[PDB]
Amino acid sequence: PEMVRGQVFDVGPRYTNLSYIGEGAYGMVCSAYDNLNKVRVAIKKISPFEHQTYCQRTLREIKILLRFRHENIIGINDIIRAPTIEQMKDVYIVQDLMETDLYKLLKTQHLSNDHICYFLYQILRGLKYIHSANVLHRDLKPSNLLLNTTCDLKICDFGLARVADPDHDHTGFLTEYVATRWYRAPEIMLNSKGYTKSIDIWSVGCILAEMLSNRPIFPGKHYLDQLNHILGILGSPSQEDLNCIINLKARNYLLSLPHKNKVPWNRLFPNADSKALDLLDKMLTFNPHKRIEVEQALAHPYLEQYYDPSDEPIAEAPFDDLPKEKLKELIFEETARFQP
Ligand SMILES: [N-]=[N+]=NC[C@H]1O[C@@H](n2cnc3c(N)ncnc32)[C@H](O)[C@@H]1O
Repeated sequence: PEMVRGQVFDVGPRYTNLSYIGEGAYGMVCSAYDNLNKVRVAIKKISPFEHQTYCQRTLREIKILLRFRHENIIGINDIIRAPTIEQMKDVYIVQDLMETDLYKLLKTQHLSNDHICYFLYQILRGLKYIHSANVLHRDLKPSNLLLNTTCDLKICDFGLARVADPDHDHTGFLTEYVATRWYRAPEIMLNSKGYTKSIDIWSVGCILAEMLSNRPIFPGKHYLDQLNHILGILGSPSQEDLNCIINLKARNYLLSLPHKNKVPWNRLFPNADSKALDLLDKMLTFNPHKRIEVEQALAHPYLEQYYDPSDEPIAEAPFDDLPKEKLKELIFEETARFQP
């Protein structure tokens, strides 16, 4: 039973020569040598069974990643756990080993325009598949974009993912939300539960802005500060866009604000490709019904050297109340195919 940083990392004998990488949501992430496939892999240790919420996100991630098969979405290669529910205290998810992620990369590396274009293409190609399965990722951000040494990009962490539900998207003003603050669309704070595909496009727009300058475009320090930042750049919403917000508390909040002018993208990003900024503007559109969709974004002139719909595949088969005991049982069943 191998140990890393003083805790159990129980993956042998197939996987040996372990190296710590970092901290996942429910445990440690290590690299290891796959003695069968003769390559180093990543292994995530996950310990969710004490908490219903952890079990939920774990079941979501396993179920979605096992059903998806796409070049720009991380796969699950193997799942290691004990042979019985009684003995299962942890689960290990084995994935392709990716050199870095976009969050780590952006801390020290300036991206060429060619890299930004290629990364954005791969993000949207993966997202097209996700959305085509009627799934919302709901936590897209640089740290959930993995990169290998040849800059192949794979979306990961579907722990907050949901099936799209636009008929039930409406909610009140300042309704609490889980996903990462800096990448939250303005409507989350106003009247949206994040059950439509436009929630993900907003996050991608934030990611594009961040690739252009190595800094988050909207770094709110708390829930309502996030909306301040968004409106400080987009300016005041139009009457038409306000008229789409029927909730009085949210609409009157916006009406209470002094007028703010839009900040031109090319003043924020004077080095950027003008076509990139045109696409950025369409992803960071205030009104979620006017916001560009993933297939339109792929067809945008900025991505012309990569766009090819026949090489941008969709899913064959599109897709909170359960106690942790049933969820542990479902996780055990979902991982059985890798036993042996
Ligand atoms: N998840 N997570 N975060 C903890 C660390 O694990 C890293 N990580 C997650 N999945 C992989 C992966 N598949 N390959 C390499 N590193 C990975 C991620 O970049 C963080 O530095």
